[PDB]
Amino acid sequence: DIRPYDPNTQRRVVRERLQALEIINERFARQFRMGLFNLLRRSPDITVGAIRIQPYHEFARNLPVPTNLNLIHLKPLRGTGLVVFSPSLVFIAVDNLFGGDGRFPTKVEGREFTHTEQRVINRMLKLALEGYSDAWKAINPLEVEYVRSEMQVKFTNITTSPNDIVVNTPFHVEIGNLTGEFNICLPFSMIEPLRELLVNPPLENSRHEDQNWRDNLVRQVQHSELELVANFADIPLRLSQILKLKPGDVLPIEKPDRIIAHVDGVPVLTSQYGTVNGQYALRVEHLINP
Amino acid sequence: DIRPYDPNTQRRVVRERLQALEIINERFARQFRMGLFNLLRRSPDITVGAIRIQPYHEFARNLPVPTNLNLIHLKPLRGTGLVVFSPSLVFIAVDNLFGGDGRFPTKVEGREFTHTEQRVINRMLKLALEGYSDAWKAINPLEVEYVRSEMQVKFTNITTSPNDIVVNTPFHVEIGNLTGEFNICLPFSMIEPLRELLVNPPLENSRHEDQNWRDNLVRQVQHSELELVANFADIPLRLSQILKLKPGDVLPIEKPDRIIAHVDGVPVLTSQYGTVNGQYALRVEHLINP
Amino acid sequence: DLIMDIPVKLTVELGRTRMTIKELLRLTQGSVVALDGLAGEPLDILINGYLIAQGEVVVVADKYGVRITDIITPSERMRRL
Amino acid sequence: DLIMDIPVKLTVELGRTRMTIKELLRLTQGSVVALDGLAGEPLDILINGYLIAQGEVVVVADKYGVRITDIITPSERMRRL
Amino acid sequence: IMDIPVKLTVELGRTRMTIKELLRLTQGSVVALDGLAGEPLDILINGYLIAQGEVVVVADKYGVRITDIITPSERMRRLSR
Amino acid sequence: IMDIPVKLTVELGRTRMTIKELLRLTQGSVVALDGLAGEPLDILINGYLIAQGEVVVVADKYGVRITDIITPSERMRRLSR
Amino acid sequence: DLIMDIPVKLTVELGRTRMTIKELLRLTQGSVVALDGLAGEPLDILINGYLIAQGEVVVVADKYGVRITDIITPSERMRRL
Amino acid sequence: IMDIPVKLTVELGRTRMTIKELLRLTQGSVVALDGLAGEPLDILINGYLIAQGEVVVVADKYGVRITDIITPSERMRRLSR
Amino acid sequence: DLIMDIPVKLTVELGRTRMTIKELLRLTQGSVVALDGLAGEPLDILINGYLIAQGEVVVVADKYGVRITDIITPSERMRRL
Repeated sequence: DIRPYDPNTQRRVVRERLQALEIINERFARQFRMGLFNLLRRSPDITVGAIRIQPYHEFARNLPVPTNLNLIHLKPLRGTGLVVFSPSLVFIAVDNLFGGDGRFPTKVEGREFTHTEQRVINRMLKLALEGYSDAWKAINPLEVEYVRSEMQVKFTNITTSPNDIVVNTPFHVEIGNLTGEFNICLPFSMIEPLRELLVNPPLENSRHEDQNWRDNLVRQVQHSELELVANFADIPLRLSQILKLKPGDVLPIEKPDRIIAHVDGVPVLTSQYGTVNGQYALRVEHLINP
Repeated sequence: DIRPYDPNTQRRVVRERLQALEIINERFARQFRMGLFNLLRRSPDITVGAIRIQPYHEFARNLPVPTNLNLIHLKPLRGTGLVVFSPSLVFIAVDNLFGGDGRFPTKVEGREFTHTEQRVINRMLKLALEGYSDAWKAINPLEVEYVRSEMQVKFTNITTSPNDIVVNTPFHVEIGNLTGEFNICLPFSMIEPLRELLVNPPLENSRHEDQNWRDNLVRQVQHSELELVANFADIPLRLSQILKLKPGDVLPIEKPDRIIAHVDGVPVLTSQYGTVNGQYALRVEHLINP
Repeated sequence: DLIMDIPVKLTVELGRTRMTIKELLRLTQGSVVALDGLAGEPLDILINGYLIAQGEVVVVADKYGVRITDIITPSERMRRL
Repeated sequence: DLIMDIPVKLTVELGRTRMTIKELLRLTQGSVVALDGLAGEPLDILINGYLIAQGEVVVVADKYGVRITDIITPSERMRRL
Repeated sequence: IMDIPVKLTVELGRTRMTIKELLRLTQGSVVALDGLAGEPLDILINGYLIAQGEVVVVADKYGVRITDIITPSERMRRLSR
Repeated sequence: IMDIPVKLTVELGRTRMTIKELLRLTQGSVVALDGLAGEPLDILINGYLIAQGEVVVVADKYGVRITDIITPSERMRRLSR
Repeated sequence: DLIMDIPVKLTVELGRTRMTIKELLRLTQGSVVALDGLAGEPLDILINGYLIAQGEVVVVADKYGVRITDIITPSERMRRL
Repeated sequence: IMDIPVKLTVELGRTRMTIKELLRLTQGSVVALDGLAGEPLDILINGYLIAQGEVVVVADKYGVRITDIITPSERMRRLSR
Repeated sequence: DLIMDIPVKLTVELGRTRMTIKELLRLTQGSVVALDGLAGEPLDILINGYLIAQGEVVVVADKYGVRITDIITPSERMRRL
């Protein structure tokens, strides 16, 4: 295991299992299936693949070129998500929509999406966004807004860096004999505030029950003692002075007007020092509060 | 590596990679392609070549003569840019516009552009300017204004000196079997203020996020110590005096009424000197502020 | 050997107390909290959180300083552990 | 040898202090900032930013001048490093 | 409100016993706790029991899924034993 | 507002260790830091940590792309360790 | 004297640069700044801001560390200031 | 306004070096300046740098085409080096 | 005496000219002024404005330098004033 570290070795091992994300994915898959039936007048089946928590560069490197990349806003979460519409999926959708029964072999040679193809992408994207919002509403209500569309992964730059860890969710859609894929790409920073909710779903009766749980939690942790350490003074010395140091030595010190009270190093308050009852005491002037 | 330096050896090695400039180039290429389709009623394809950050003289030396050179204004950036329209491109455009199907071989012998050719040049130049402004607006909104047209590189003199480093961006346009080129030439001084933005594009959600980032940056750097050195007095001596100098020597000095406080040699403030608490102290009269 | 200089940070602690979150959040302006250290008991001296000595506040020509009453011992470290 | 003249620039520093950007920007008119140099402590003398000596301000016939208390040594340079 | 860290602990069970078996203890000596196998382990904050939760192993690591927060009645019931 | 230069530094990681291994150090001695491989390195201004960012190599030169600016909570979380 | 159980703080510097207020403020999200040190140079092992060792980077079971190649000599301490 | 002549000078570059190499200098001794090859040389008025410009040879004579006038920020930047 | 670690400032002047206020003001962007020195003449190596050496220009791995040919003689110092 003794190997020289080198840059660009993004050995980012962040392993989790977002059961709530999985359930939202399944609900959105059902909503998208019914929406696709409504639009295409044909019944698809959507298989939700494994969630890939992978670096953004690795996710993008596997994306076929060209492809539809739709930027979306997950309000109020800071940042933007992406919807990946594959050329095969868009081809099949347009073929079904515009008279083609889809029996013809799918010929994807690689080309940009025309304005008509763009509008078809817009419609299926609107349906997908509505279904995804509906799926998420069961856990956390949010607003999803379309931003714009792109053909290249370089057009998007969804993360600050390509090595940023991102979540991808694939869906394989089958209609008759025609197969396609579409993906949902959300930066891990999007879900980091809600990581606790996404890991475990095991709550269904929680609207005021959450408030009751939090109130019990706070009122019960309010009975836990702490370790107040008040650093009276601070002298900088050298190790030679430490080694030669002997009892009776007087160490000069700047006069501490304010004593900082901290726990485990964590500053708690600013106070003045004094003596009462024969013991050292602190009269608090200001608690440490940003 | 021990060789005698000689003038006119412009070994100007300034290597960068302007990803944002590349993305603006691609967006402008698409806009120009759609504009050319609108005008010529034919579909071109535009290939964006590698960006050449090369001296102005070297850029001009490769420009064919005669050629169209259009001066443009990159407001509010101080200075002017250039659009290079090649004789082959102008020939093809005029041929398509005025009844020629372009099947005839392109015969460019070298001649000035007539007034009708000038009007055609003006038209596709206006389309290119609008497309370039649209492409740039995604990163930085700016105003582009046509200045005038020229036939010779000596007519332009885009830089202060021919050795000035300049950015050039070529585009190869194909329509059927007819090939042409057109270039965008912007001095490196144009983009030097925006070099930081042009190097890296990796930001999508930044309108107030930039302000938040800047506020965080300033409020976090406000906690860094500095090195205030106050030069009390300045005596000029000679090295003989330094060598012979001995303790107890008194050095005459002009009376410093004002003490300059500087950090790393950079002046910071002007103050008066005094003693308080038993330590030397400075009462500040004026901070160094241009 | 080469470690003779090694800039070190020495801190002295005024006192410690056993107190919980309720009163902790109920601290107000001017409120006084006592510490387990008796007045006149020499304060502790710590380096990176560990015992180094016990020192007492002494008036030294209008300049309060800390005079080392004693240097720690492994025995006393075990006892206070 | 030939370097006997070599016009040199000698500067004396009044003091140094550890202070941050907040208070730095919060300096105002008439505000007083102290320095680590004690009053009466001989000031430092620097040439191109490097130690050359320590000198003290002395009254010399109504003309204040710096009198060299001592010349630097490599040892003291190491200590003040 | 405050950003203080606390040392959480998880307690498997209790044991009330005189020091007879304590001195009789050795490697291999069987000991029985108050809690039977199956009931939630106790989540204590700075040694203050606040919760009960079930033990799980995740990534070959011990963890506790908190099942319920306790009540004063159950707290005092546990104490009076 | 001001045009003053500052010495930026980038820190790979931390290490809390007693001088046992320090005196035992030699060429080839293995040392482990607090930071695991992968997390952003720390951007410090005059020794003041302000940011975190990822390490890259450009033109065979070390560089750091700043990923984020730190918050007081994460700052003190790092300090209290 | 062997008062030597004291713990100490160890840091590793990937690189340093001198850089000014204006382009500080100009640094934005994802901004990358090149370091003065060329890639492959041994990093600096600091103790409380004091350098004693130089060494290259290494990863030991996903954990950061340095392979030290030079530790003790003050002969170059003059130039690094 | 005034018709006074001034001695202009053009400076190729700077060099900060101790007199070690100065006394070691001889015919053929290699010296390196602060300025790399390519940057404009400095136009100084009575020794006051005011401009930067590129070097040309005209009629087998040295000349400088002034490229730009300097700014106080760049002036202090060159100063603090 | 060997107080000799002192650093010094070295400059190289490509050329000089005497030239007056009016045509100073008349100099504009891109204006080129010929130097008194003819091309190929050894440049002047100054120390704090004091000349001791003459030498031609040379580039050493893209770095400026001078090949010195005459350094010490003051017999010509009379004419250059």
